[PDB]
Amino acid sequence: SRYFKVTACIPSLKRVRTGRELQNTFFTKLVPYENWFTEQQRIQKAGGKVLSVKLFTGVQGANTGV
Amino acid sequence: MQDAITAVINNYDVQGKYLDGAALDKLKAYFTTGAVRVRAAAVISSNATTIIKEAAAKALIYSDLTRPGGNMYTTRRYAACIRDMDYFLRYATYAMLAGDPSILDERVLNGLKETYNSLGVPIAATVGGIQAMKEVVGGLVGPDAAKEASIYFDYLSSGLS
Amino acid sequence: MQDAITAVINNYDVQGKYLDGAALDKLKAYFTTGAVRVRAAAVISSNATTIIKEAAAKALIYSDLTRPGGNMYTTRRYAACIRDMDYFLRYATYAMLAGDPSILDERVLNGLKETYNSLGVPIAATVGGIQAMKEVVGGLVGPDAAKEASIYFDYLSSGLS
Amino acid sequence: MQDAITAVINNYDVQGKYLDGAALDKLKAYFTTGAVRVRAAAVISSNATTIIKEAAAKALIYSDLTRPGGNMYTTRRYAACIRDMDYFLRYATYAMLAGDPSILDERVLNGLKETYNSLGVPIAATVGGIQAMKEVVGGLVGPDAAKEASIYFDYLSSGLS
Amino acid sequence: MQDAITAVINNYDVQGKYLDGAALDKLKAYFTTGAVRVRAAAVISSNATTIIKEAAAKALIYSDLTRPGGNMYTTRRYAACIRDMDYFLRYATYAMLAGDPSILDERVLNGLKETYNSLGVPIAATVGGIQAMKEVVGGLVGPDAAKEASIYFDYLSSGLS
Amino acid sequence: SLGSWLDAARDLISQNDYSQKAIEVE
Amino acid sequence: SVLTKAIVNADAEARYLSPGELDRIKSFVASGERRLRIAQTLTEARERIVKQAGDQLFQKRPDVVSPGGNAYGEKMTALCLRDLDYYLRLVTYGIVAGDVTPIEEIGIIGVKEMYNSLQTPIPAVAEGVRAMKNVATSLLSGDDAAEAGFYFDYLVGAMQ
Amino acid sequence: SVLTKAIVNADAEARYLSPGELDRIKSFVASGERRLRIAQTLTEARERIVKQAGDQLFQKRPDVVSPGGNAYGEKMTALCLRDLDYYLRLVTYGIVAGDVTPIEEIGIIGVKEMYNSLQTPIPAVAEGVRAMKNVATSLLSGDDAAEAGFYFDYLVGAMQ
Amino acid sequence: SVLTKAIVNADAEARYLSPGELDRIKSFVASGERRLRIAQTLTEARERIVKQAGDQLFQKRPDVVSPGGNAYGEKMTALCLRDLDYYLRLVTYGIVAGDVTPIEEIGIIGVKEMYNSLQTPIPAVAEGVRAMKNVATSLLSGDDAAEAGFYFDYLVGAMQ
Amino acid sequence: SVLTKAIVNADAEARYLSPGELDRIKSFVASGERRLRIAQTLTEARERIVKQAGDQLFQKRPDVVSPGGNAYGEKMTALCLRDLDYYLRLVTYGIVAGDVTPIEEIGIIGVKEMYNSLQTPIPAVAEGVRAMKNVATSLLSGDDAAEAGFYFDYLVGAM
Amino acid sequence: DMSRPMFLELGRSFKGADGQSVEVGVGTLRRQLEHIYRIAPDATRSEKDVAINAIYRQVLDVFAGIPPSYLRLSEAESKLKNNEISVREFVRRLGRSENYRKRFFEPYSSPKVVELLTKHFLGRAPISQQEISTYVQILGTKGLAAAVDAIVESPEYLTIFNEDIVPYRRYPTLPAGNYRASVRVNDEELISQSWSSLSPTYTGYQYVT
Ligand SMILES: *[C@H](C)[C@H]1/C(=C/c2[nH]c(/C=C3N=C(/C=C4\NC(=O)C(CC)=C4C)C(C)=C\3CCC(=O)O)c(CCC(=O)O)c2C)NC(=O)[C@@H]1C
Ligand SMILES: *[C@H](C)[C@H]1/C(=C/c2[nH]c(/C=C3N=C(/C=C4\NC(=O)C(CC)=C4C)C(C)=C\3CCC(=O)O)c(CCC(=O)O)c2C)NC(=O)[C@@H]1C
Ligand SMILES: *[C@H](C)[C@H]1/C(=C/c2[nH]c(/C=C3N=C(/C=C4\NC(=O)C(CC)=C4C)C(C)=C\3CCC(=O)O)c(CCC(=O)O)c2C)NC(=O)[C@@H]1C
Ligand SMILES: *[C@H](C)[C@H]1/C(=C/c2[nH]c(/C=C3N=C(/C=C4\NC(=O)C(CC)=C4C)C(C)=C\3CCC(=O)O)c(CCC(=O)O)c2C)NC(=O)[C@@H]1C
Ligand SMILES: *[C@H](C)[C@H]1/C(=C/c2[nH]c(/C=C3N=C(/C=C4\NC(=O)C(CC)=C4C)C(C)=C\3CCC(=O)O)c(CCC(=O)O)c2C)NC(=O)[C@@H]1C
Ligand SMILES: *[C@H](C)[C@H]1/C(=C/c2[nH]c(/C=C3N=C(/C=C4\NC(=O)C(CC)=C4C)C(C)=C\3CCC(=O)O)c(CCC(=O)O)c2C)NC(=O)[C@@H]1C
Ligand SMILES: *[C@H](C)[C@H]1/C(=C/c2[nH]c(/C=C3N=C(/C=C4\NC(=O)C(CC)=C4C)C(C)=C\3CCC(=O)O)c(CCC(=O)O)c2C)NC(=O)[C@@H]1C
Ligand SMILES: *[C@H](C)[C@H]1/C(=C/c2[nH]c(/C=C3N=C(/C=C4\NC(=O)C(CC)=C4C)C(C)=C\3CCC(=O)O)c(CCC(=O)O)c2C)NC(=O)[C@@H]1C
Ligand SMILES: *[C@H](C)[C@H]1/C(=C/c2[nH]c(/C=C3N=C(/C=C4\NC(=O)C(CC)=C4C)C(C)=C\3CCC(=O)O)c(CCC(=O)O)c2C)NC(=O)[C@@H]1C
Repeated sequence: SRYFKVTACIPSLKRVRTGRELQNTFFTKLVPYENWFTEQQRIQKAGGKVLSVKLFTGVQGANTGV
Repeated sequence: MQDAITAVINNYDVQGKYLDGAALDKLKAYFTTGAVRVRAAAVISSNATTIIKEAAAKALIYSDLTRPGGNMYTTRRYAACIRDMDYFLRYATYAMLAGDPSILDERVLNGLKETYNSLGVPIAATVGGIQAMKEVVGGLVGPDAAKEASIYFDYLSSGLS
Repeated sequence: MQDAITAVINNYDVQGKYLDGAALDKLKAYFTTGAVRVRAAAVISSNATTIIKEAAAKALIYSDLTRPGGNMYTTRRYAACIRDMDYFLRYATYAMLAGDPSILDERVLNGLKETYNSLGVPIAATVGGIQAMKEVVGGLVGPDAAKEASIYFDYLSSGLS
Repeated sequence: MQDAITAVINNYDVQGKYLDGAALDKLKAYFTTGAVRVRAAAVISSNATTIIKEAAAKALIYSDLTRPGGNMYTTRRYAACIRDMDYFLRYATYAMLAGDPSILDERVLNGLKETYNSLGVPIAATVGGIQAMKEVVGGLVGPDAAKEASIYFDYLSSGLS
Repeated sequence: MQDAITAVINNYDVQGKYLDGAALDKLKAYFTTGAVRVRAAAVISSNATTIIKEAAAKALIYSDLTRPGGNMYTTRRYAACIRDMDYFLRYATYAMLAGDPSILDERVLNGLKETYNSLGVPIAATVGGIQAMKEVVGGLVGPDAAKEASIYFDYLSSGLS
Repeated sequence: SLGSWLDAARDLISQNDYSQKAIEVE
Repeated sequence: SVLTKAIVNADAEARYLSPGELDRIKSFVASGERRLRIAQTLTEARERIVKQAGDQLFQKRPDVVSPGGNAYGEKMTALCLRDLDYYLRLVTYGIVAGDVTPIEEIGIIGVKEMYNSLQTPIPAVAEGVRAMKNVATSLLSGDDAAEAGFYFDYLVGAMQ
Repeated sequence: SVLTKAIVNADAEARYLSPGELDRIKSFVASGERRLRIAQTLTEARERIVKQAGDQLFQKRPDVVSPGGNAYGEKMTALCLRDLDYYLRLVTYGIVAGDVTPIEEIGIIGVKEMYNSLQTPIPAVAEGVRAMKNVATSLLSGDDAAEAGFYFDYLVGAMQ
Repeated sequence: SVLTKAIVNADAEARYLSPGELDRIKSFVASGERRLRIAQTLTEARERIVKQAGDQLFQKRPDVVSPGGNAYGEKMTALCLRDLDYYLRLVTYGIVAGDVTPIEEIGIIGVKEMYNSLQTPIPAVAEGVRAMKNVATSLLSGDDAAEAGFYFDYLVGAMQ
Repeated sequence: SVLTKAIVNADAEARYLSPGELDRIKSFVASGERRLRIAQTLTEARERIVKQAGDQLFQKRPDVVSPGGNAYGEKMTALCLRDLDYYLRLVTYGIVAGDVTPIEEIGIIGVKEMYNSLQTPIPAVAEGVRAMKNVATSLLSGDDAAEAGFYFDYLVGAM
Repeated sequence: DMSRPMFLELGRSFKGADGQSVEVGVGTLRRQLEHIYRIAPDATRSEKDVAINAIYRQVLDVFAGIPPSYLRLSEAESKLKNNEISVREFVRRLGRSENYRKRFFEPYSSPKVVELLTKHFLGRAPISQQEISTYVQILGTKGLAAAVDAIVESPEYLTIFNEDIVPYRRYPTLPAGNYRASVRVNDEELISQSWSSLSPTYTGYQYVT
């Protein structure tokens, strides 16, 4: 299955948290393709910015094996 | 995101200025157009499916895109493309109500380009599809609203290109 | 993380060497310092809120940052800034007990610059606030403790800048 | 939850009946009351913290409950009690706007007795605290509002007991 | 959970009493026992695997339970049984250090009987296995320690039955 | 190189033969 | 209703109702008397609206009233009209509530799945609702008609 | 703003704006002209409102303007007035927006934590805002004053 | 207690108690006799400690014992002293336990919320505890005082 | 170490060190000089501890050092001794740290996997550590011996 | 009591014994049995492995708290130790795993399957029958995996744990009835069914002779 590598930065604008939230704030991660559309939306609603997207695994424009 | 009203407020808040006559005039300009926008939004929402069908017919399908080797070949990819069309329409409607394009930047344009580049989605065709939606919408909404609606579609298209 | 005792052990383990007198002397040095460090840590914890208030008064507040259009403007941003100050103080205290700067690199320093740049938080001002805290801390802890305390504050500041 | 308007609609929908004049009269009744209720709700929200303080002073504090061994002894338990008070006040306000007691049954009243019994919270004292809040609220809201406010408070109290 | 020291404190806190000599005597009693308990706990931890093996040999294995149809038949069930034995041993050790059986009631004994009944795990045999562990432990720890150790094992067995 | 082990190990093998003891249950 | 929706959002936030949300309730209670009148008008004209809308729909789409089509035959045609009546009743409920929440549970959730089992074509159903709107709008006053339009449009949007 | 809030709820449900939500937008744009007038009145009288409210607060609570108190001394008293001015500006923004969203982001989130560092007493601050409401109400027309009151009340509730 | 804390850490790791953790338990049991003596001293001098600390606190902050202040009036002043007595009792429990767990569950969790309802100023409360420490230190031996200091400091840290 | 463990718990709870946590640091640093002495003794007598324990092990398990056995041959025998030396060094690290973190990362996590591949019998490596304990304990004072014993026992437990 | 200083008299307790203690309502234990775990890239393997073990023990209900090797998933663990995936993405992989499906989906009925989902990820009992119905409709129309994806994607999930925190047992209390329910699901509903169908145990042979 295809996988995306994604970097994003997310701010907490509704509340101020005491515990260390750095891992949540800047998070490079690998996302299954079928999950990414939801995960992009989520970052956008939070008012995070998506710094980078690359397709780690899978071939562009492949009809099968996807 | 920000709308017309909050755009003014934020601009004054950073200066720490109380709202003045100039500010008040801008706000008044929005308030007077508001009722028209609401009517336009209702029209688009009710005709949303039709708008996307018409726009695809005019700009995407019956083409090499839908034929083997094309990006919108396979049911899977056709479905993905008309899914994206639906969001563009919905977000443009939100922008038109808001009277601000910020939401388009925050929740549509951001990371769309990068995703599209990795996929290889053809930008010109997409922009063509956005432009096609614009043309369709203009008819339905009428004189009151057509100009206002159009600018947000144009904003989306220019962002991709 | 790593502490002074473990740092010696790790260095000998990569060599494969059994612990030797020279190594033992470094360990012994830490053990004498340790009692002082514990006393210093208790002082800092009890006076933590005061330390932050004094340091903010010295550098951050009554400034352009607090005034509209500044990063520390708005209650949400003010609160976030004093939260970060508290983090720096707490981690410096942890490092001082540990006798090693590693924990600062592992938790505080890692990713901070990039996050700050996206947020728009001004690094120079933050550094200034850390330096202010150090001076205040120095007074509370007393001179012997202060030297040890200072290096960790300096380590944070250099990392951020 | 269900409100007065929806309650009428639901009753007609199970019958399958179109809305009739008799139904319309019930709806009309709510609409006259509505303006008063909105004003009352705003009063309660602004004075909420004070209402709880006064009610605690009247019933809960300066008592055996606060004294050691009492269920409101310890800061943890004191804080939990005033948290529950706040919930009751908030939900009663919601019910008063809605004009229906159903929401209290669905959200507050369901499982409360059993939970309290396992905790060892004394129900009678809690009821007393609710009654105290009602009296304080009655004063703030004013007489016309008070009658409407009282029924929802009474509904909570009866449910708990 | 509660330990011996905290149990005294809790009893005095409900009274609201400051600690008195009689209370101090109970605390003093624990402090003398403490050194023995620590030594016992280390013995048990080092010999834990052996203790379980010996106890299984004494009660569980070479039996109808291990033979087909028996609960401890199949490798999956055998492994589950020795897993549970290890849990009981670890918690008994914790209880012995604490000097209170409360922890056993909270984590070990909660819902266990009912779960066992639904699973079809035989309670009597389990109890037998706990008693077997106790005997083995008694030998390892030595007599003074054994008396203390025994009560916690007995507490588990009584709970299960 | 484990040179110290190499000489000590052969020294141990020469001083005593393990090939007769047989395991003891003890 | 407007009320229900506002309370629910506040409860999720665990806050008292916002000044803006309170204002919306005030506006709604003022509007209510007018809304009741609009609903009554539609209720009185209901039998006429349904019949006229039916005719338009069948003219707009021959297929539904054809041997292949689902509506074909008397029983089926009656059912199609019954459905139109149901949707009109829902619209009236919506107008008085000021929100589609009541409408949505009864009519819009699971509608696709229900129609797909029946094999009724969804776009035709939407056309019937559009037809009903046109008839209803003519009976209503212009201001009233706009209000009523939104509720009709929501239905058409949901069945799409 | 009203607009922002409506859009955000729709986006979360991934739906077009409800008929009820659309109606609320319509009502707000009609109200807007009146709202602008209310805001202008307060802006003109701002210097007076702040000054008078400060007076009353200090009269109600001698302590804040006393050697123990935070407000004590000229500089401190000025800062306390500056704070009142900030909150008044926020309220005006709120009235034109029709929601506390603008107010809330700038002034109500993290406010407890900020004041706790400063050591300023929160209940006194709330009193200052109450004071400001009373002054503002007198200048405003009765209907206008009620609208303005809600926004003032929200602040007082948040700073508690 | 030390014991409780050690067991809890082991449970989380799902392990038997580590050699290091066992050593910590050993140290605590050795220290216990000294700890009991320290606690007894403070218990005997309790009435004096509370009274002297109260006086110092009232000198430090005139306001609390003033018409504006919460402590004002006989009953209120008594209650403020009662609170100081409660905190002293908790400290003694803490010293024997060797950890603040006893202190924390009875007195530091929800303390902010409780005091905020009462409207008592938290920083003044902290000052009273600091005062109590100074009195207690004088009665205690220097080594004993250091031990006692930590527990007093924790309270001050927890509520400030 | 003791330090690392205390700090890690505090950081997770996002708090300064408890009085209890501080006390444990104080106790540990007082014990430091004694701990260093225990480690030094064992370091000095390393060759003896390994060798005498090795001899006992070969007596206890003749088979391993037999033509059938895995350990058979001088090279193999050397490796078994080398392993014992490694484990002894680890123990000393543990003693000075006052906890197992160093020991655990270097020598126990993944240990099951490695020996199983080699086919060396672990139900016997533990015995070798027991053996080492007996020798090492005889070179220490009673109080020192007990302290050292805990760390040896931990190893035996971990395998 | 006169002659007694008032501050002493106000603290006195008349009830004495037969009064409630600190471990009475919620109690001291459930708090402090809750550890937030965050994996740090820098963290030592011994620190990382304690957090990984906690994941296994919350999501697969490994009471003993140390996963048996067959239960482990190694490739995911290596990506987690490399910091190529987040704790959230590791938890998603576990639920899509076959061990999840055999232990928790296949033996149970869909309504119980949902209860176990919320417990395993989310830490709580299901909030409402409406919550149960949505997840049951996911299970029936789409996978077990699609239901696993929904909870992790859910807003509740993202507020309490986000991407860094390993899930924990949390007994909410915010919605009504949830505190009771969440005590019953985390404290009394030990698992009571066997995952495997084969070799059913015979009732007798209770005593060992
Ligand atoms: C014939 C059984 C039914 C029918 C067909 C019909 N199709 C279209 C248009 C398109 N059909 C496709 C289908 C595919 N493209 C793919 O990639 C795949 C998967 C391999 C399929 C099956 C596409 C993409 C189109 C779009 C136009 C194009 O060819 O690019 C039409 C015309 C659509 C219109 O609206 O004019 C028709 C009529 N219609 C029926 O009624 C039959 C039952
Ligand atoms: C249609 C006009 C054109 C087209 C579309 C197309 N898109 C994808 C895949 C994705 N689209 C997105 C985009 C978004 N992410 C967001 O946050 C938003 C804003 C709401 C959008 C619109 C994403 C994330 C994906 C990838 C994941 C997913 O499929 O959901 C495809 C599929 C590409 C593939 O190879 O699988 C297609 C075809 N491409 C065309 O040909 C049209 C011109
Ligand atoms: C007056 C009603 C009370 C009072 C106020 C007071 N404030 C300060 C100092 C500051 N106040 C603020 C507040 C804000 N910054 C913001 O962004 C906002 C939201 C828009 C507010 C409300 C700030 C940042 C400061 C710090 C100084 C600075 O602004 O640079 C003081 C000064 C006291 C001190 O500095 O210690 C005072 C007195 N004090 C009272 O007691 C009154 C009840
Ligand atoms: C104060 C001296 C300066 C200041 C700070 C500031 N920070 C933020 C936002 C964040 N700060 C951090 C930093 C950390 N989080 C961590 O986990 C760690 C390591 C333990 C650090 C140091 C993070 C991650 C955020 C984002 C989310 C959060 O609240 O944690 C802000 C707010 C910016 C925004 O718009 O979100 C501010 C103001 N800024 C200044 O001007 C001071 C000089
Ligand atoms: C023979 C190849 C090796 C060997 C075997 C051996 N086994 C035991 C004891 C037991 N073995 C079992 C195993 C099973 N129970 C099951 O349910 C299954 C799967 C269906 C198996 C394989 C059991 C339960 C026992 C315990 C005793 C009992 O049966 O109740 C022993 C005896 C050890 C003892 O001390 O009891 C032995 C020797 N041992 C070897 O070394 C051979 C290589
Ligand atoms: C061993 C002496 C006896 C034995 C044990 C046995 N247990 C199971 C299954 C379970 N064991 C438990 C027990 C616990 N779970 C908990 O949460 C706690 C307390 C906190 C305990 C102690 C549980 C819940 C199970 C079920 C699921 C699981 O294995 O995790 C079995 C296997 C039953 C099966 O059919 O799989 C066995 C064999 N049984 C005997 O025959 C011995 C007498
Ligand atoms: C004295 C330093 C400060 C002060 C105190 C004060 N407290 C109250 C009232 C109460 N205090 C408590 C506190 C506790 N209950 C607990 O469980 C604990 C921990 C063991 C504490 C410390 C309680 C419960 C009350 C409520 C009344 C009652 O006891 O039933 C008052 C009077 C109440 C009022 O608000 O008038 C006061 C004055 N006030 C200050 O400002 C001093 C700095
Ligand atoms: C105050 C008037 C009385 C009082 C209250 C009290 N409650 C608890 C503990 C709990 N309270 C609740 C109750 C609710 N949860 C809900 O969802 C609702 C409906 C909206 C209510 C009212 C719950 C579930 C708990 C337990 C979990 C929690 O703490 O959040 C306590 C404390 C018990 C404890 O050990 O902390 C107390 C003291 N008791 C009194 O003394 C007053 C008469
Ligand atoms: C063995 C021939 C050589 C060797 C290997 C080695 N690898 C690591 C650490 C990692 N190995 C990988 C690689 C993979 N993870 C996967 O999932 C896959 C694909 C299926 C591979 C091949 C990863 C990701 C790691 C890093 C994190 C982890 O531990 O999982 C090490 C350990 C380094 C450390 O200290 O952690 C080693 C030793 N190195 C050699 O010496 C051999 C030449």
